[PDB]
Amino acid sequence: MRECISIHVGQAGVQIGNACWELYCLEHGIQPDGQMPSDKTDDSFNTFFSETGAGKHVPRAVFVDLEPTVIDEVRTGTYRQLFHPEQLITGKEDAANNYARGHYTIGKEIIDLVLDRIRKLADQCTGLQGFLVFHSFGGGTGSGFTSLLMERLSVDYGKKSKLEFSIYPAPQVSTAVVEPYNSILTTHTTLEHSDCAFMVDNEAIYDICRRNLDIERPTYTNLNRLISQIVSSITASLRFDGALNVDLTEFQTNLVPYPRIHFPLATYAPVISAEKAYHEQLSVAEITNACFEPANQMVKCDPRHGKYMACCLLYRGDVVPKDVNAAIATIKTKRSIQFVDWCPTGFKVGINYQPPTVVPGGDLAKVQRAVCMLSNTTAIAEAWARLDHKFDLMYAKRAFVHWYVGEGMEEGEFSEAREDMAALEKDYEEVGVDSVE
Amino acid sequence: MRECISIHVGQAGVQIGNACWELYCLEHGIQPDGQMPDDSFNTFFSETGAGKHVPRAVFVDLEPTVIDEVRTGTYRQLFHPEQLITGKEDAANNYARGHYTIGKEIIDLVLDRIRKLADQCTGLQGFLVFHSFGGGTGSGFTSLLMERLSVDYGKKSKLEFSIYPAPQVSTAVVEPYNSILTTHTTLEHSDCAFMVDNEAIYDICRRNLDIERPTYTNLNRLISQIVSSITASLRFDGALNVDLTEFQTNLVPYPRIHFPLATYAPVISAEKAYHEQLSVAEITNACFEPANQMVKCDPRHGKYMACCLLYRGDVVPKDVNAAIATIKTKRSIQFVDWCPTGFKVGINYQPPTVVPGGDLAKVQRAVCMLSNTTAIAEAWARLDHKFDLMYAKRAFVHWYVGEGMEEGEFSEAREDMAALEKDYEEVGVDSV
Amino acid sequence: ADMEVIELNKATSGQSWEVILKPPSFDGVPRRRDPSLEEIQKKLEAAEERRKYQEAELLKHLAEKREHEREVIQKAIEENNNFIKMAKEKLAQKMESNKENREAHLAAMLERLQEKDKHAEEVRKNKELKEEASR
Amino acid sequence: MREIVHIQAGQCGNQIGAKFWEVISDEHGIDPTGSYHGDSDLQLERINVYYNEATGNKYVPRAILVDLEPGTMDSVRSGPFGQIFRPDNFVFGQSGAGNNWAKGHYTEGAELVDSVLDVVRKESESCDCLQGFQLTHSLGGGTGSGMGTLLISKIREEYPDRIMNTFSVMPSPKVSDTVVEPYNATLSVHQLVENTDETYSIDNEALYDICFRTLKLTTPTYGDLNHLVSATMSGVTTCLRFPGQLNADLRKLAVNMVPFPRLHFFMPGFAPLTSRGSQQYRALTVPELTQQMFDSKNMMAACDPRHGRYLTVATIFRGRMSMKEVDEQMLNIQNKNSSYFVEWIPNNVKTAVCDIPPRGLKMSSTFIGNSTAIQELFKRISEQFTAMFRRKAFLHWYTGEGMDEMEFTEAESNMNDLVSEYQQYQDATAD
Amino acid sequence: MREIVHIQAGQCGNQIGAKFWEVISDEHGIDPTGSYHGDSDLQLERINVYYNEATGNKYVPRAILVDLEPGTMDSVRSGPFGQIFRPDNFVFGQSGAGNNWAKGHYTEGAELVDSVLDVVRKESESCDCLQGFQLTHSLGGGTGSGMGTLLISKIREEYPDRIMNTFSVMPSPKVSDTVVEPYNATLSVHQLVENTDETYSIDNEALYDICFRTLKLTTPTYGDLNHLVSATMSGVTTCLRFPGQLNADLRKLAVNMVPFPRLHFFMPGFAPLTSRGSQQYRALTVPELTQQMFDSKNMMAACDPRHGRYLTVATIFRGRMSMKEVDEQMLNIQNKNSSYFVEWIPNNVKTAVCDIPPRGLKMSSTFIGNSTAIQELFKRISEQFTAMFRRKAFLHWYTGEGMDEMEFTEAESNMNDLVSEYQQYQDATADE
Ligand SMILES: Nc1nc2c(ncn2[C@@H]2O[C@H](COP(=O)(O)CP(=O)(O)OP(=O)(O)O)[C@@H](O)[C@H]2O)c(=O)[nH]1
Ligand SMILES: Nc1nc2c(ncn2[C@@H]2O[C@H](COP(=O)(O)CP(=O)(O)OP(=O)(O)O)[C@@H](O)[C@H]2O)c(=O)[nH]1
Ligand SMILES: Nc1nc2c(ncn2[C@@H]2O[C@H](COP(=O)(O)OP(=O)(O)OP(=O)(O)O)[C@@H](O)[C@H]2O)c(=O)[nH]1
Ligand SMILES: Nc1nc2c(ncn2[C@@H]2O[C@H](COP(=O)(O)OP(=O)(O)OP(=O)(O)O)[C@@H](O)[C@H]2O)c(=O)[nH]1
Ligand SMILES: [Mg+2]
Ligand SMILES: [Mg+2]
Ligand SMILES: [Mg+2]
Ligand SMILES: [Mg+2]
Repeated sequence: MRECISIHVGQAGVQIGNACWELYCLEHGIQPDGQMPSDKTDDSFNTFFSETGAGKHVPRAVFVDLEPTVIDEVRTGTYRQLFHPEQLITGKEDAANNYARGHYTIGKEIIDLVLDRIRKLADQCTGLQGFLVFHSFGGGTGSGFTSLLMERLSVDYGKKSKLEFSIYPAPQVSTAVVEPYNSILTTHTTLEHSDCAFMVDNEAIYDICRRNLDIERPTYTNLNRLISQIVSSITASLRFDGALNVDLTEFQTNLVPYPRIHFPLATYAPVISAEKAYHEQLSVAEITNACFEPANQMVKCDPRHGKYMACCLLYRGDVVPKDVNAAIATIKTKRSIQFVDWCPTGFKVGINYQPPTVVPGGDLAKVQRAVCMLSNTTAIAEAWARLDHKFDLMYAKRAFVHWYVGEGMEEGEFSEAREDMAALEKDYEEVGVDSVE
Repeated sequence: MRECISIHVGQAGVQIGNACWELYCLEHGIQPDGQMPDDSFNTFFSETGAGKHVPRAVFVDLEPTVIDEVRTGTYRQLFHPEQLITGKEDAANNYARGHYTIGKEIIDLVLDRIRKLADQCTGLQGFLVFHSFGGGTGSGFTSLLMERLSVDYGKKSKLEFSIYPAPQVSTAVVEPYNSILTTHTTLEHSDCAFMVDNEAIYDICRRNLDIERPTYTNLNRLISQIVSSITASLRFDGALNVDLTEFQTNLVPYPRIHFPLATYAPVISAEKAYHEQLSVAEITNACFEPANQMVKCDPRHGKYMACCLLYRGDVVPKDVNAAIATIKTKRSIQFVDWCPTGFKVGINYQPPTVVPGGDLAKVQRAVCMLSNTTAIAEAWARLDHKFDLMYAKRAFVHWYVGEGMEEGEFSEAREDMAALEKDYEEVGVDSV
Repeated sequence: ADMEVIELNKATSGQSWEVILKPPSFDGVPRRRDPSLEEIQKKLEAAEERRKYQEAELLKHLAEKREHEREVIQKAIEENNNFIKMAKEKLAQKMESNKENREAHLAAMLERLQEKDKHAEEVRKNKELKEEASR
Repeated sequence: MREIVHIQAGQCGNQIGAKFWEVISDEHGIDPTGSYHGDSDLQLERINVYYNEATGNKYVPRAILVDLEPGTMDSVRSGPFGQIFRPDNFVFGQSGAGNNWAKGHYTEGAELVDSVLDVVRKESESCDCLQGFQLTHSLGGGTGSGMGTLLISKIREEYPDRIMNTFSVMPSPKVSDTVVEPYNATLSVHQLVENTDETYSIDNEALYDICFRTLKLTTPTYGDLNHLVSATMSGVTTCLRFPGQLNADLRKLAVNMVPFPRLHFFMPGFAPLTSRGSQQYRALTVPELTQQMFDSKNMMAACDPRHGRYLTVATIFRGRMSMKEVDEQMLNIQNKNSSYFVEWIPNNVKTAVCDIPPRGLKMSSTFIGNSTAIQELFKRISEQFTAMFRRKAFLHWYTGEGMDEMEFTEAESNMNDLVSEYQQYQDATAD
Repeated sequence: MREIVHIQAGQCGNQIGAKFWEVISDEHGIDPTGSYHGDSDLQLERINVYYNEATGNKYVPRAILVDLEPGTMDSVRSGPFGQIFRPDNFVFGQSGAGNNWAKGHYTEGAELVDSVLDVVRKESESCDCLQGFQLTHSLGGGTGSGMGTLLISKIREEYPDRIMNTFSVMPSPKVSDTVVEPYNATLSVHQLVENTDETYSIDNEALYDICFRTLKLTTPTYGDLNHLVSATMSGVTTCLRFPGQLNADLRKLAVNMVPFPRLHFFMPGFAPLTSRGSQQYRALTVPELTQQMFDSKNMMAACDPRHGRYLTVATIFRGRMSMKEVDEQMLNIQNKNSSYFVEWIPNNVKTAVCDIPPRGLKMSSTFIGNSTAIQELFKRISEQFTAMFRRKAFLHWYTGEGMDEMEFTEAESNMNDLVSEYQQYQDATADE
């Protein structure tokens, strides 16, 4: 029994949390009251759910927001019975889309309170693997509070795995002009504290909904139900008796070659609208080829313009090894898939028999097989580059900086944060070159 | 609160007072005994435990004749004896007597009664002083009173209704002396002063009311209608009201330049019947024609510095803004270069009331424009010349010196008039 | 044209293995603590001190504005007071200068009529030398 | 400003004084017993100016009767309104000055003066608001001239704040053969210039000429001249005796008429000129009144106003007439004759209209003018004085009483200076 | 961030304030008795922002009604929604400022002030999570301008951590109540620059021109202009008083709109422009709605946005419409007019869609822009101030109250500096 503690910070984190936990429940047969009909019986589900004396199953999770609106919905909603009041934490006033206000001013008021419940939950654990942190790069809570939390977690839980699910900002759904500031300031503060982090580009999700799910104007409900699918695909092997990424340590070992380059790219397939004419289910070959198509990526970038340093294929459902090896063979003939000098050109492949699950009445159609490729490519540097430029445009004129300095931040911190981004960008370049000897 | 205290000095002031207070009573439904079967009329009338209403006013004269008529007249019951103050001997049309010789005898007595009226005030706005420039009481006593009021009540608003002298009705050759000495002594003590030229009123009565030989009764009934238009904004609660402070702020650009021109419209003889009803536009335009002015001067040749328009009766804001727009498009009507907009408006619900058996006809709406124009300098210039003609030969000066005045005081007074004249010039020069 | 499969793990809910298309091209090889809680507190409390400082500075300026507000209200009191003081002394000096002049005007006018009396009686003395020192 | 203290000195003073008293008493509805019998509240409104009410439904003139000759006391008591005056007020000597100003002013008159001041004090202290004094006297005799000027001086001392008004009658060789009149007159004028505020110059030369020329009276008598005087006095005092705005008191009249202190000698005018006990009928029209009243033929002083310029003018119209017409006519006269009014005294012509006409006329007009033309009256007295003084004629009549030739030299000088001043303003330009 | 404390100062403040209160009450299903009678849970979801829930069913505006003149109190109570307001929240003095900023800021206003701060304190301490303050007032008068700015300063001291938001109405000679508006406005702007976080510049020059030119109203009235104001206020406050992602609180709105502290003056915009009588008219499409962002004809501030550049923009669409179309149109406008948006503030145009339309329209759009073009409004006030100050016209009313010429010199300098700053960023290039 190797437990995982999930932390959801700010509106984005809490709402994706709601999608994730709703999906986990469906995947494990747990009803919204926590009651699981175990009546006729793999136990691995316990890495994510504590059991009570009543026989009910409680998520090893904490929901934090500097504001009560979103969590107040959780406590009146369908799953209000699943979570204990103590694990749903709220302040009265948000960080006003300002990293400073989240990290320095408002954050300090609730930090000890949050670590206290994390401590509690960190006890009911007979072999803690680490933490799964869900947050937006853009908002003041998701940026400012998360970076503050990550820092104290490193102190209290010295060298214990900390993994992120970070929402990369898209202008289509963006609510604040200052998101590039908060993005860079949080990335800088968090960098040394996170072991591995899966970025979810809101424009990528938005476009997949529009294209594959035929959604004219995608909503956070549509985005999150999609995100959840990938998150479930990633966490499956921890929550079921898997063989690949069976522990968090494995993620890091399997995908992170260097401490700073810890941002793997996620690609999921197939994404099909539920409200469409019946179709002859997709083959292992069809779904595999889809992993090398940028239209299915979780972050908008071009892996042609990059080199792989680690690749992982997570097959779900009706998948046979012979069909997977056949699919990989075909790809190599037709496509380059450049790796770095140091790594072998290949893939770590895991099959999880548990079929893919869908929220009934959802946008996604139920499939007999699916796949999520996790790949550490130098091409992800393109996502930092876009954000870094937007930062540069505003910082040159010090636009909005007074909001940050006003909350006790120093102008030098922006320089420090950006210099570290400049170094991260250079590290992706340096890593893609020839080795010597 | 926000009460005004009216002071009526000399024969001219007391008689206009009689017209004013008679009209106020009619406009408020107060009977001559002080009884009445808004609420804003309380700024002008104190209430007793008996339920009677008493004018917040003092009547001063150095001779008993005129005030003795008030105390035997129709309204003898309206005023308390204590507010009707009289001496035994007048200032003999000599400023020096009204200011020094005779005035000194009754000054403390008057200020005492003023101090008592001020005591019944929960938020005094200021004083309204009515007097002639010409008489020895109107000139000399008023200037002495103004000076004393500045000491006792510092910077508190003091406003005048001054009767500018006309030879047609003038009773003293020395009126230009009295006019200059009083203007000089008063200047620094008054905040705003509305002049009423007697020749202008005389001519309006002759022309508009068909009166062959106008009497003080005819003149005062007309003056009373203007004075009421000016006080309506204080005695009533209309669509738009102007307080004493608001007047000074919108009409006075500089401390010395405090002499607005009054123009009232319409003035119709109580005969005819077809003569009405005039529109807001018609009555507004009339304020810019010299035949309706209260002081004889030509604004065509001068420049406006501020304009205040006091509407009464059946008047709607939309109609007023339409009328001002048309004036703002008239090239013939020039404003100074230091005045982006020189207008101020007031609107009251109450149509102007008329004294039964009066000369004026009933109208559904009327207006009184208070305008600060450089053209008023023409009125000082006429008086200054008359002064010069007499002073050059020191004619009549011995009457003043005899009462303890100094000859050098006449030069001071005239030098200050020369400066006032130059200030009207400087102000119209528009200018770098 | 050639591939290598390395079986990794077999379990209840699935199996894992590694696929090698080509080995690495290159074969010959290509931590900083911590942070302290005391260091976190130091940085957190430095910001709190910069924030509290700029709020105080702001409050000091609003305090300066009030001190000025009292001053203009004080000026207006001193102006109304000096006005009263000018008016009082002026009107008194004028009343004294006049009483002065006016009294002197009579002093001479009676003094001229007193000369008349002095001369009338004086004329009666000239008659005395004639009247009865006569006939 | 209510009460006026009226004084009559000498034969002339008493003669004109009695006449004024009977004229105004009739106008005010008072019969010789002092009892009011009129029929207008206007008659009594300002009765207090000249009459004391005194315990009893009757009215008593505030008049003091004076003379160094006893005869006149009886002459007045025998007159129609003789029994109206206070018996106590009759102050009469035994002597008579014998046309010696020195006797009246220094000798016999100084003896009676205190006894007179006795009566004025009693009258004055009785007043609620004393206006001042009104003296009637001649300048040609000894009592009216000499004692009258002594009285003014002594009343001036006791009451320095009051108005001193005189009706001074000027001597003429046409009416009196008395040779010394130019001396007496000259010595009096000197006193009037210094001690009075307003003097009406009633000239016997003017009255004789009116009676002889206009009225066609071959031999005019004091009765004939006094008829013109009474008319004039009634007119000039109308504003004082009846309610009205213009020149209603002695001071307000002085302020409007006197621009320079010494130039206080008024030229009175009247229209229509009539003889005693004469009923026209046919009352003048308004333009008739306005024109006639401005002629030299209508002046009570012997000067042509067209020979000089008006400093100030007061015009009183009596009877029922349109004030419009009055105002129109009054403007017409001063716009057409602009060369006779000083340009440097704007609006120097003031006009009043009393509804109550004098007895005998249905319409009349009185004119009070401060004209520079008055220098002709003073020049006439001066030439007459010099003719005599040059030869020191009669000087012992005065030196005998204790006077000096200097008192004379000084009186003449002041009169020459007075003329010289009127000339100064006659020539004076506005610019 | 829940409750907002709303304040109304002076005649204008109270006039626009009452109108906002009746508009939003209808939108929220509240009748004048404070009783909810609507039929959507969306109406009450964020009711707490502007209303306090009273005993039983009833809802009470968190509004404080202020004036130095007592008359406006009755004017409000007589209004349709007069009986909805807390009687205690009426803080009214006895004598108006008489169009003098010095009187309202230093003399007569400094009184009323504390007694007003006690009402705000009572409201504030009652709040669970106070967002901040919303003041409505004019800059032309003496109460709204002078006293309103004193209130902002006294509130700022007590609550330095709260958002200060104002609806400041700008004077125009085209529709004016006082000759001294340039002095009163200049002195106020100086105070707004230093003491507010977000100010809506509602310009009477702009509203007059909309009514006269577009609406074809020959003689516009304060009713006609307030019809445009109420529309605008309803639009700019949609995000605050209904659930949504964008600019849902005063601080998050300030963070998205204010890049430099002093540059916090918003140019409000609105489509379609309608007259109180324009009771027709069925129309407006999404591209039609969107085109009006650059149409200077649609600006509540008298400046051409094409004369400057947008630092930041907020756009609110109301009524049932395809968000795809809205997003498409919104992109089309920015991509085609790239020269009016600063290149150095990426994605500076944020858009929101509220399903609930305002009363009268089936579809509407509100625009909140931080444009550098706002310098034209300040230049206009400045030139008008210079015309007067150059000649020291009316200055004595100000200095009389204890002010110095220096304070005038300093107020103008700050306004010239403010313009000079907008110019600095207008020219600013996104190049290294
Ligand atoms: N119009 C009139 N003039 C008169 C009258 N009686 C005299 N006179 C004139 O007055 C001057 C003479 O004076 P009087 O009789 O008054 C002298 P009076 O009696 O005052 O003093 P005595 O010297 O003691 O006689 C002279 O010019 C006469 O001609 C009169 O009744 N009417
Ligand atoms: N859009 C509107 N502007 C207005 C309105 N009333 C006035 N104003 C404008 O406001 C300024 C005049 O101000 P007020 O009535 O608000 C003066 P206030 O009552 O605050 O203070 P006082 O000086 O004590 O009178 C000016 O620009 C007027 O033209 C209104 O109802 N609507
Ligand atoms: N995919 C997705 N993105 C979200 C969601 N909610 C917010 N975002 C995005 O996250 C950013 C805003 O951060 P938020 O989490 O909403 O703000 P916050 O953490 O609450 O911080 P505050 O400013 O204190 O409110 C933007 O990029 C939003 O589009 C969500 O439910 N799903
Ligand atoms: N309009 C008007 N003017 C008057 C009235 N009475 C007098 N006048 C004028 O005012 C001046 C007269 O001075 P009065 O007011 O009568 O003199 P006084 O104030 O009583 O001063 P005294 O000399 O001491 O009597 C002249 O210009 C007259 O024409 C009146 O009732 N109405
Ligand atoms: Mg939030
Ligand atoms: Mg008088
Ligand atoms: Mg004799
Ligand atoms: Mg007001």
